[PDB]
Amino acid sequence: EVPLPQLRAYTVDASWLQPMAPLQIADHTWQIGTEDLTALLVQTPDGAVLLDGGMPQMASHLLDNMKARGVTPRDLRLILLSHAHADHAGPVAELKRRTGAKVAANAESAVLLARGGSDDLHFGDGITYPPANADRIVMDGEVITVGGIVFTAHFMAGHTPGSTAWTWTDTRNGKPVRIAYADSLSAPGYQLQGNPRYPHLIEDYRRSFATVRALPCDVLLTPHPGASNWDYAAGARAGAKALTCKAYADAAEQKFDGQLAKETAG
Amino acid sequence: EVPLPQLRAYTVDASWLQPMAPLQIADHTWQIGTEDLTALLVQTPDGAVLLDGGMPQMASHLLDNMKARGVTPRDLRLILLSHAHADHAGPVAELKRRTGAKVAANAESAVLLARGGSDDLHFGDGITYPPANADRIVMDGEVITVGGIVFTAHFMAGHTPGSTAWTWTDTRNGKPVRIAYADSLSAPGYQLQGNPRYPHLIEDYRRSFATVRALPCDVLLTPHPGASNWDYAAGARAGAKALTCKAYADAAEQKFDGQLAKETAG
Amino acid sequence: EVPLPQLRAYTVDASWLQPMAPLQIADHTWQIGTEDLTALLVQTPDGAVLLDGGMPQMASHLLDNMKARGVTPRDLRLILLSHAHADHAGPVAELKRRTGAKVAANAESAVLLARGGSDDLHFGDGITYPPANADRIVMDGEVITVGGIVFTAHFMAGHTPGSTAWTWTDTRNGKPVRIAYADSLSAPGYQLQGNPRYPHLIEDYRRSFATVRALPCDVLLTPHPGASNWDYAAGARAGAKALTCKAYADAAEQKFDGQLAKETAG
Amino acid sequence: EVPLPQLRAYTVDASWLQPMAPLQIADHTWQIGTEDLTALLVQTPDGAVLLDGGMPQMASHLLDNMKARGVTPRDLRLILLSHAHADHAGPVAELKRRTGAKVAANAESAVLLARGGSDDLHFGDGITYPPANADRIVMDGEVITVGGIVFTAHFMAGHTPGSTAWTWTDTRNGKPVRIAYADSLSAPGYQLQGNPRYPHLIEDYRRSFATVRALPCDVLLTPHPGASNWDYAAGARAGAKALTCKAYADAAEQKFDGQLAKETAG
Ligand SMILES: CO[C@@](NC(=O)CSCC#N)(C(=O)O)[C@@H]1N=C(C(=O)O)[C@@H](CSc2nnnn2C)CS1
Ligand SMILES: CO[C@@](NC(=O)CSCC#N)(C(=O)O)[C@@H]1N=C(C(=O)O)[C@@H](CSc2nnnn2C)CS1
Ligand SMILES: CO[C@@](NC(=O)CSCC#N)(C(=O)O)[C@@H]1N=C(C(=O)O)[C@@H](CSc2nnnn2C)CS1
Ligand SMILES: CO[C@@](NC(=O)CSCC#N)(C(=O)O)[C@@H]1N=C(C(=O)O)[C@@H](CSc2nnnn2C)CS1
Ligand SMILES: [Zn+2]
Ligand SMILES: [Zn+2]
Ligand SMILES: [Zn+2]
Ligand SMILES: [Zn+2]
Ligand SMILES: [Zn+2]
Ligand SMILES: [Zn+2]
Ligand SMILES: [Zn+2]
Ligand SMILES: [Zn+2]
Repeated sequence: EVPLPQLRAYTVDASWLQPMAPLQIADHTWQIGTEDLTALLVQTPDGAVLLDGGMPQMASHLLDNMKARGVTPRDLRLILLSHAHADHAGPVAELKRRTGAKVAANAESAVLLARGGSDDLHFGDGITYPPANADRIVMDGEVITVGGIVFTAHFMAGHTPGSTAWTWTDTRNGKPVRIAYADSLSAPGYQLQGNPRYPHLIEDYRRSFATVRALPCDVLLTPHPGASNWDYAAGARAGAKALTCKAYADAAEQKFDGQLAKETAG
Repeated sequence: EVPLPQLRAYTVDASWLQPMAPLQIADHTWQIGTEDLTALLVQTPDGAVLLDGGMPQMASHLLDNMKARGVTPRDLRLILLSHAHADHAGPVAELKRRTGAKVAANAESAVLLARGGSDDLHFGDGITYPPANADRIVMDGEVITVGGIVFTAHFMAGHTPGSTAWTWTDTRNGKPVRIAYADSLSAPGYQLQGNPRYPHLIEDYRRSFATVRALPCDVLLTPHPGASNWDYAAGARAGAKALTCKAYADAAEQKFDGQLAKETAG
Repeated sequence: EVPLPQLRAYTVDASWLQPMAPLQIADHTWQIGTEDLTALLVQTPDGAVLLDGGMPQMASHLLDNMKARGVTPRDLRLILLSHAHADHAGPVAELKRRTGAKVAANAESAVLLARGGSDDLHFGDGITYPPANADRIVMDGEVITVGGIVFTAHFMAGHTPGSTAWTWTDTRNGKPVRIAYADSLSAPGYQLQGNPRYPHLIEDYRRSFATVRALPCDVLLTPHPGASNWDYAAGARAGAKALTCKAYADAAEQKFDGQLAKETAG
Repeated sequence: EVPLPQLRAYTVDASWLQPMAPLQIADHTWQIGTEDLTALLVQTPDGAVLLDGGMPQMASHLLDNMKARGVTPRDLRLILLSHAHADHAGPVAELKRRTGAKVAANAESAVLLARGGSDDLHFGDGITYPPANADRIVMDGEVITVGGIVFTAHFMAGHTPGSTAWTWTDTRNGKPVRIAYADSLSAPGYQLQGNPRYPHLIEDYRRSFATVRALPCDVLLTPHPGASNWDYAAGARAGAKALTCKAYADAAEQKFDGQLAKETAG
């Protein structure tokens, strides 16, 4: 008669998978992912930090761009994550196997990473990826220092329970630049009200808008560059139109309020 | 010359290890631990729930008291935890091996349980116990239902990041009784201010006092019975002097404020 | 220019995904999977055992067939595995979430199951599935007893390092029937000689042929029924043409020797 | 009346905990543990390898001896283990937190390490230590290369299921030296015959004696130095009386046969 359906692969827009050469953000900070997925390399005298890796199939491209920057596999020391979905943490397990890198994450992100994104609060098993273990668990406001660059975790639960903004200070043209890598604030197809798997979802999103609003934020970057109006294909103008953290938070909250109203009507 | 020190066992007051027979709290709820450590058995037509197990060496005693109540190993379905320290989650791994029980916990408690209490934010490796895996991760406010008894999680971070109050409604003399099993609110020898492993420790404790204050709470129980003025050795009067949740929260906050002042002076 | 390739789903022949009603093998043993993937239910007075679950998307079908047999989710006590590939262990994580079941497996199978089949010795990350944790680790020759049916593990490394045959005695028409659920002995596209990830692959396969040859084996079943000449769609004749364990082992060894010769020539 | 017993710490002979300065074994290989527990440092131009760490409380001493050798925490790349008992893998979790090191182990050792030595086949929970995760799973005969030194795994199951000998070639006075770090072959207080948790224990020990007998073995070292007649406190003569691998295997087999006979009589 009728067989069960075949497994469906997690397929994405081509631009999410379009390799790009490294794009400099500040003196030690580079976008080394694809056109439409952020993966940030921070290079220090004492090794390199990667914030996000994009999709699972991006591991070799990331290692190629690291080599182009002078970062060998042994030199990658630390992987940080915005959140542990397949399109941002996808290649972490493979990167750990192929480099010296260790993962630092909060408890929520660590348990989602360790089950490869399975049993997602909203997506079920529809978006899984190879599982990986965290080497260090971080708390809200905790700092990690690599080669003198100080990364601070700012929890901003909502998109996932473990969603995190990472902030650090780099330099540009001599001057300090406070960089904020703020996580997604979207709720794509989520049940927002009365969700039994996430009862305080709305309150957490509201607190997260306030957290993002208040980040030290000379330059905002986001896991999906379009969310902060970056255009990685635009070269010297890639960041010209970027939002402030305040504008990103306001836009996300306005969208969220509309979704709440639509959910009530639906 | 001088050898490194021997490992030091986690030793406790004798009363913490003094077995007691089951003590009834409500129609389906029993204290089945020791004189000075709580372990709550909730018996339903569809299996039993255990909230905490005490110290690691209490597993066989717990199974004996379950058998006395008519609960076989296959009948124990669910283990819930206040927090994942050795004196409350100690026997969980062994209980999982010897019973049908699965563990539900929040992400913070799950990651501490999975490392057996090692790398504790405050105690280091001084209080370790056999590690166990959680089978279900719960979110704040999430409910779990067993045989018609509904358990609600209320996160109250502080004593550990994953500290949780569990509430449920049982009956007594016909009438509903709202039971609150509130976690510890102590901070024993903790560095409270400017703690790099727990930067928002103080704000979390303050929020947790407010959470405990507001619990549905006809009867308060705590992992250390003395914290809520229970005397499990006092028979029919065991709960006569028990605090309200409001009084427990107020007392813990007053103690906390004194500790803050002492830390500033020290 | 050219984006990285999209993730490719693990797609299989339709017959592997074709639901079937329960097919009785012996008094307490039933095939409850699909036409072309084995999933064995063994029903005892003290709960049920599942050996394999097939593909990830088979969980609900398995639970439906269990209900048809009188097995509720709380009644499923134990999941055993032939090997931890996606087409045999696929739905284990979901089954653990939805039932009382605990998993027993050897160390090799447990570590592959815990990474969801990622970093496979031969397939890489091409065939991943939701990860699950084992509750009990078994050694070679160890027995597990459920409701009086005794399951014995016989390690038969090769197809995976953790490949296992499970044997038990059921009854039929009054008489004992020694059932052997022998794992796959295939090496599909494997590098057999000088494989750096599996240096003793050939010796392990040779020992495994001998193990299978010697199993107590009135009735042979295999994870892919065609490997032992079962036809689950053939009703009362489903097992009529089934191989002996000796014939299955001999056929697998002859195929293996041919593959070795082809590899040398290639 | 009578409380349950206090937890008992894993206490050991003082010499096991007696720090020693680094003792050179070959051009790049050093004993950096204690008088009576081996911990081998292998220094390469591309980072350092540690084989075993001894007891849990030895982590800081090991890091001190590494610094004395010119090995900083970032320079430690790889930890290998003989077997995952507390007196040999004790400090691995802490070393991973404090260094760049990743752990490679076989599946059996990895699952025992991940439960901190709890639920030991023979010792139960009597000898637990902080759990750690393996970063790479190795198969029998697999090689790992660091800075041009090639380490080969030789499984020798018995003392634990995952017991491993590691062999590598260093140099001395110009000439190659084949070093064999063979695991324990003891069975202290073990039930050898008919052990339900280890049914093939005897056959595995017999095979392991043969494996050890056949190792490439110009210099034998063992986790307990006394087992191979090393005296780490004897300076230039520390290794003068060391056994061959053949003599170590023969002595262990003779002791094993005596224990079997005593078990039959007991
Ligand atoms: C798991 O990944 C996501 N789901 C999918 O891929 C397919 S299912 C939902 C849909 N539809 C998710 O988490 O929902 C992506 N990640 C999001 C994020 O915010 O991280 C959103 C990005 S919206 C955006 N903002 N700027 N550009 N784009 C494209 C949705 S897409
Ligand atoms: C890991 O266990 C604890 N530490 C120790 O055992 C020894 S070290 C700290 C000291 N000293 C811990 O967590 O600090 C205990 N658990 C506490 C709790 O609140 O859970 C406190 C209970 S104070 C109390 N209230 N009523 N009765 N008692 C005795 C301290 S004792
Ligand atoms: C991960 O799953 C397997 N690979 C794939 O699905 C696609 S890639 C290899 C190819 N091609 C695998 O392990 O190789 C399957 N499982 C096998 C087994 O023996 O378990 C073999 C079964 S051959 C057979 N014997 N009777 N019927 N069939 C169909 C191959 S198919
Ligand atoms: C977990 O650790 C062991 N047990 C204990 O510590 C206390 S209980 C058993 C007793 N008694 C174990 O595994 O049994 C040690 N490790 C052994 C090994 O072979 O690894 C043996 C070493 S005998 C030796 N050979 N040369 N010197 N020594 C002292 C026994 S001692
Ligand atoms: Zn996402
Ligand atoms: Zn996304
Ligand atoms: Zn505590
Ligand atoms: Zn306590
Ligand atoms: Zn397979
Ligand atoms: Zn298969
Ligand atoms: Zn040992
Ligand atoms: Zn030892």
